[PDB]
Amino acid sequence: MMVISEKVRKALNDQLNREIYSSYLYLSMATYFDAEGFKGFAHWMKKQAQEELTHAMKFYEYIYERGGRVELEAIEKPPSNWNGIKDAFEAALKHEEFVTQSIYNILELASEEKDHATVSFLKWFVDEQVEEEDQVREILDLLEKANGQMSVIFQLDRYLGQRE
Amino acid sequence: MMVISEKVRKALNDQLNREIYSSYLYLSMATYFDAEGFKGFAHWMKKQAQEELTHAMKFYEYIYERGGRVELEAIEKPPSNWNGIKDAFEAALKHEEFVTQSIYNILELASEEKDHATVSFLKWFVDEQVEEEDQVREILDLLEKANGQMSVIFQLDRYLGQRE
Amino acid sequence: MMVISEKVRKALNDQLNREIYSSYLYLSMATYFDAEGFKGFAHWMKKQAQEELTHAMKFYEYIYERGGRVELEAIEKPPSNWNGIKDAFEAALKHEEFVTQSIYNILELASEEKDHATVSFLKWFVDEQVEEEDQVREILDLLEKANGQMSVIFQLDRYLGQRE
Amino acid sequence: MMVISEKVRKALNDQLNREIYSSYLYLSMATYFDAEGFKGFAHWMKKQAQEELTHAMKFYEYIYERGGRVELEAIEKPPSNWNGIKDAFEAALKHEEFVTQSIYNILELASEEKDHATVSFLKWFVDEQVEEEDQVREILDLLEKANGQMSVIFQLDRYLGQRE
Amino acid sequence: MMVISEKVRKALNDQLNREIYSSYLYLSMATYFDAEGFKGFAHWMKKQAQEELTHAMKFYEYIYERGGRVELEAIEKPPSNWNGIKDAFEAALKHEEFVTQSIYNILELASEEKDHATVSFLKWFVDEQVEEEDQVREILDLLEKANGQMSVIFQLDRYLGQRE
Amino acid sequence: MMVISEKVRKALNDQLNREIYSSYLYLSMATYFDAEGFKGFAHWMKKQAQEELTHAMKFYEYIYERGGRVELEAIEKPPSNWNGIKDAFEAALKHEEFVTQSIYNILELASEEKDHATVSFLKWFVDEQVEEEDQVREILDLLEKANGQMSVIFQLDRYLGQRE
Ligand SMILES: [Fe+3]
Ligand SMILES: [Fe+3]
Ligand SMILES: [Fe+3]
Ligand SMILES: [Fe+3]
Ligand SMILES: [Fe+3]
Ligand SMILES: [Fe+3]
Repeated sequence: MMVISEKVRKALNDQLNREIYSSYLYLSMATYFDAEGFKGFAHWMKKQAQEELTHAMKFYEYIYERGGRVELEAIEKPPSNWNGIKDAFEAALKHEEFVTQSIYNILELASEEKDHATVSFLKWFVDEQVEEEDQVREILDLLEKANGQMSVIFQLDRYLGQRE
Repeated sequence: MMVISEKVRKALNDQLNREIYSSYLYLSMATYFDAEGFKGFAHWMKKQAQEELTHAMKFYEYIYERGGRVELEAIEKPPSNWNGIKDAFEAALKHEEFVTQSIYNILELASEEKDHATVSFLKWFVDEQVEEEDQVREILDLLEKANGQMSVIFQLDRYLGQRE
Repeated sequence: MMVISEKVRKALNDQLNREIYSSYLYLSMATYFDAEGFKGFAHWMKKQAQEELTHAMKFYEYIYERGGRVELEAIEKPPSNWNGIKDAFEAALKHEEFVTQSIYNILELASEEKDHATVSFLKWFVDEQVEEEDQVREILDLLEKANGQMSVIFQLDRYLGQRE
Repeated sequence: MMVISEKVRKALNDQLNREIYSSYLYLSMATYFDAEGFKGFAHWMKKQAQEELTHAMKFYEYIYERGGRVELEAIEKPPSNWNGIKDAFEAALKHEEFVTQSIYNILELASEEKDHATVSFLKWFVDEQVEEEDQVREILDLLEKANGQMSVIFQLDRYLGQRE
Repeated sequence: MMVISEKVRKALNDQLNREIYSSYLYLSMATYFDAEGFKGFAHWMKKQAQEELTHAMKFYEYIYERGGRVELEAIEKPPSNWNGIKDAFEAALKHEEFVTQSIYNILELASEEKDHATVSFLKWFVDEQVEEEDQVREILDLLEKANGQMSVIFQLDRYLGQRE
Repeated sequence: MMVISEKVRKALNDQLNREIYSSYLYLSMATYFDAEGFKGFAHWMKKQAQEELTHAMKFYEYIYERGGRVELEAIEKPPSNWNGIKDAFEAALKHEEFVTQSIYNILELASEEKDHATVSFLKWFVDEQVEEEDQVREILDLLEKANGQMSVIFQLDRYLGQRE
């Protein structure tokens, strides 16, 4: 039997599908960067795409642990182009902030229903989001300082390309 | 410059998107097996999904290697209910044979264009598809013999759950 | 001096005595499985009883850490017979869900008094209960599928008898 | 089929229930010592409680080896306060002497019925009780010599707190 | 941009400054124990001072992770004398209990604002405060028993002198 | 009995308090660097803060060795903002030169009193100050040759961020 409410299960399943899209978005960002000749930034992006899939799978497994099931939905076509390296990371930041609020919304729902199990489950993602958001801010800081000097982009492309 | 034709690039890009769908389909099968309580079968499908992403990425990197660009498209909602275990693996077989034929179509397009580089590149996938098809046929034969007997199905689930 | 309220101390002390009873219940189930000749299912229950004792001792030590004292109460006689293996596990699931509600009630009490220390301490048990319920549900679902088939029950007894 | 008589089975099951009570009593002594701030003496009592459970389980397994079954009974509420350290260890000594006589009584019953298997089984307990009683008498001797001197009691608490 | 509200940033920054003062208060207790010839108690306080700096640095880094900034404020002159060993440790407990309440107030502010990230972040401190308080209470219990007997105070000085 | 003069004790205690302020000043410089997004310069400043505390503790311990006592004083609020990276390191150099003269004044005081123990003790700090001043001058040299070029400033930030 399912021990989560249908509302909570729906919220969790919706969030699973959002992490799938997050993954796919970051893959397309990789497509952009590769097309611009920045293999390091693209490498970063491929690595992030994989990280998002681990988030999806954490939701996946918790749904089953509470006796629900997952239903996968259509994935929307992401953007494939950005107006420059900074434009893409600003998009990444705004996406991650949106994911954080989505998670927050599930937390508040669960808390309202006195579903302490789901509330506790979500702590991990609250904490991870802090780091996801921070990593993109740091990159934007470094890009802001670089002011388009290939010299610096070459080392910072190199640097993000050493990820993992 | 791009040194594949736009027709070939499009064919390869379409197949990249097909492999992403394959990955998602196998994940959907995993959602089914997990809902039905077969974690071994679900495990096998999760590994298979991961494998399909590696195929997608081989297409990805070849496209850039020949000067082209990748454009990610919408992914269709996969089916989530099968009549039973054997029906889900039968659908997997059918899907792999469809992918094989998709690959054959690119290969024939490339040989027509004398794009020997792309022809040589696809050989890996022709060979890999033979193995992919064979693995599912083997499971199907076991499941035909089990003839719905739970005791045998349980053994198969445990064995497929050992997939590395 | 005691830094928890007497209301929260009593709630914690009550839960400690409930975890002792849990332990005893599982030992009782081991008596039943051993009477029926299922040494592997009995082993599992013995290990489960020991696990419940570690939960009791976690409450014990937290009560003292907040300046309170533990008072052990009488332990009720558990049932000692069930209507087969599946019935025993059904009872075990109902007991665990009852334990989860008991933890929830303490959590809600402590929250209402702003006893953040106790709220935080109780997170571990919320998370543990998710796993405990899930382990029983997994066993039940296997048993549902087995439909009393002795070959499947033998293999399950062997597997549960491996529990560390 | 049960090879022990119902009378010997009842005596063995009674004694298993008595050993469970012994465990619970020593845990209660630990609650007292922890309340008084003697964590070493409390640790000694927790280890003793664990030891008593091993005794219960030795009775358990022999009952099943002879084709009988265990029925767990309610556990009486133990005392939770003593007049001082000596008072608590004196209560432990008295309890152990009572357990020794309880085992003697089973031995005498088994011997009257010519149940040589059960007589032989009980030798381990006769021997173990010698050591159990001696251990408490040793501690009492040292407490008698300490005569309320805290330098000496600190050392004793520390030592008993190293019990493996 | 700063993710945290200015009210929450202020609260966290004020606490960082409180933890710096805690550090310095414990160094001051070391200066007292060193003046009294208790190098072990002084060692303990030097270790506790170092621990409080790790706390401050945890706030520090969280503030920057949320896009805020730290401002270091003047540090008040701590007391430099106590009326005896117990007196100093009683002052340490009162201080720690004040620190716990300060933390609780941040947590309640953050919860009111639905700043789930900061609420989550503070759990570590709620748990750590339980242990900080407990360790000083334990010391105070021992000192109470020692009751000014120098042979027992020597024992405790050597013990606390072994803090790593 | 104290075998340093009260004048020398007071000068040494003043200097211990000056080293504490040095520590705090470097932590404040770290707050600025972190606010400006230079985590490597911020790391170096944190490590510098820690080193200054080791200096304070060397004064601390010598004072106790000569039979004196340490009295901790209020610590002034440090500046938190500079006009750029070079401005901060110039302010660090100026501070260290001031600390050097502070040490020199104690040395001269101790010499006038024929306190050869204290003169000798202070030689360590004379030599260390030569090295602390050189450390900062080297960095200021590297910042001058960077000449505002971000490529180079990033190599220096990462490098100073390796400090152990
Ligand atoms: Fe994510
Ligand atoms: Fe494929
Ligand atoms: Fe439990
Ligand atoms: Fe015993
Ligand atoms: Fe602290
Ligand atoms: Fe210094």
